[PDB]
Amino acid sequence: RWLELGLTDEEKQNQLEQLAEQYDELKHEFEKKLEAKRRKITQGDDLAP
Amino acid sequence: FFEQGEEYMKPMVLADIAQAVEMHESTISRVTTQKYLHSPRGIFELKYFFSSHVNTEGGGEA
Repeated sequence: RWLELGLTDEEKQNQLEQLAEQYDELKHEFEKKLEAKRRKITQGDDLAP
Repeated sequence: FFEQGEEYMKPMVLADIAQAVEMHESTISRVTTQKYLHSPRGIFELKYFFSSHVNTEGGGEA
């Protein structure tokens, strides 16, 4: 959103900051979920001695 | 070692194990002879864990 250059200059900046924070949080959650899923898929199975 | 593998083993000596818990070298030397341990990694003798070290970067031992 052009980093909210000249939309409103009063609340558009805070709105863009909150939106970027939410996007970063969603990206972090997605990365963590993918990492956990990949770790659980190839975690390994116990076999006979 | 049990987590990561043979690639991640730290060196250990009889003298280090004796110093751990009120023990002597001679005594542990006899216990660990022909003794086996089963872990999900594999089946191994206790004598297998003990090995020599080489000088590494940063003063460490490999």
